[PDB]
Amino acid sequence: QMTQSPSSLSASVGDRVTITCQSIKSVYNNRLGWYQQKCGKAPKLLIYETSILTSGVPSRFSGSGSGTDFTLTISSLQCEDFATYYCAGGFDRSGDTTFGQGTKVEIKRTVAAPSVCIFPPSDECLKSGTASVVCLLNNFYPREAKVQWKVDNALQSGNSQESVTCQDSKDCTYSLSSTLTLSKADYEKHKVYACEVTHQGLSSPVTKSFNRG
Amino acid sequence: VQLVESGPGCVKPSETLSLTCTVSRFSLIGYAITWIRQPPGKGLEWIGGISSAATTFYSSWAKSRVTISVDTSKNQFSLKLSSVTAADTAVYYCARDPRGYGAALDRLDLWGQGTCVTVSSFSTKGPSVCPLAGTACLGCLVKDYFCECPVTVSWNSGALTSGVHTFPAVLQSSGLYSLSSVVTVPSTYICNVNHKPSNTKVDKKV
Repeated sequence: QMTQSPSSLSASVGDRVTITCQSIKSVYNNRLGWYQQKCGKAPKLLIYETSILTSGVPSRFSGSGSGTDFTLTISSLQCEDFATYYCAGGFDRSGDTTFGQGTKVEIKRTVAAPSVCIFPPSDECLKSGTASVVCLLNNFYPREAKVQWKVDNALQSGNSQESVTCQDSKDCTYSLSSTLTLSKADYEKHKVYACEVTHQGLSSPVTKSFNRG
Repeated sequence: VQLVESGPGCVKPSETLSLTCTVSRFSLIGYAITWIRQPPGKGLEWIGGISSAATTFYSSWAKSRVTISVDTSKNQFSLKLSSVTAADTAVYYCARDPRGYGAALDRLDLWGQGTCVTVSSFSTKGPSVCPLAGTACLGCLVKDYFCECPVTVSWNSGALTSGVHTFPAVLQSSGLYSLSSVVTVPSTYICNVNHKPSNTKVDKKV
C-alpha cells in the first residue's frame, strides 16, 4: 500500500545507495520501520521508529524522513546487504498499518569464473526408473551462465532443470545446480555424460564429463 | 527466545488451515504477536495481530475468514483461515511487537522462520534422497516430492555450515519438486533431510 522506490537497484561494494518510501497518509507517532529480507529467510527489523537502529545492525544503515516521505541509506554497500528491503508504517492505532511493495538490492563485482563439478547418479536412486546427473557451477559472477548437457556427445534438451543460489553474502558470487533426468534404460545405454559450461569468466567453455562405470 | 511455527504443509481447497506460533523460552512480559503472509514471488501482506491485552485486530481482507487467538497455558498463538483457495498459498510468518501493539508493523523485532502453505488438490508425496559424490564438491539430492515446503536440509546435524549451498527447489516435468544441497570441502558427511508434509526423515551419508 506504501510506494517504494526504486523497485530494484544495483551498485558496487562501497557505494552509497538510497531507498525511498512514500505514503498517502501521514505516519502516526513516527511509526515507520525498515526490514531486510534475505533469500529463504524471514524479514529482519533493521530500523524502527524512522531512524533508530536495531542492536547489532551495522552503522552503515540509517533512516531519515518524516510525515509521508522516508529514506533508508546504506553508506558502504556490502555483499551481505543483498536482500529485498521493505518499509512498514502505521497510520493510526485502529488497524491502519501496511508494508511497502519492496525493493531488491543487487551488488556488482568483478567477473568470476565458475568451478564445475559433475555427479553421476547414485546406485541407490538408480534402483528406481530415473537417473539424475548433477552439474554444479560454483562461485561465479555475473549470473548469466549457459549449461549444456551431452550424452555420448549427443546434445540434450527438455530433460534438464536448474536453479541458482542468491548472491553470496561474502564474495557476491552465484552458484547454479543443473539436473539432467533420464530413464534408467537410456542411462544404461550410454557411457559418456558431460556438462559444458559457458560463462564470460571462461575464455572457452569448460566441460566436465564422466564415463558410466 | 524463538517463535516456532507449525502448520500442515499442504492442504486442499475449501479446507480450514490451522497454524500455531509457539513462544519457545520466556522473554518480555507484554509482547504482541502479528501474522503476516508472503505469496510466492510477492511482498509482505499483513493478516492480523493480537496485543498484550489480547486485543485482536484483523486486516480488511481477513475480517471475514481469519480467527486469531492465544492459548496462554501453552504460550501458543493460533491462526485459522477458513475456505482456503490456491490464492492462500504462501509462507506464513508470526512476529513479535515488543511494545505490545496488536496493529503495528513498524517494530517487529523477532520473527518466526515461517511455515509454508500450499493449497492444491494434488497428493502429498515423500522424496527420495540421493547421495552425490585440494577441494571437491559433494551433496545430496532431495527428489520427487510434493508439496514444496516445509523441507529441511542440514549437514552433520548443523555442524557443517561453511561452503554449504542449498539450492531453491525446481518443479520438474513429473510435477514433483527437486532440491539439491552441495558442500565444497577440502580434499563423516551426512545430510539430514526432513519433509514434514510426508513425515520423511532421512539421514543419508555421502
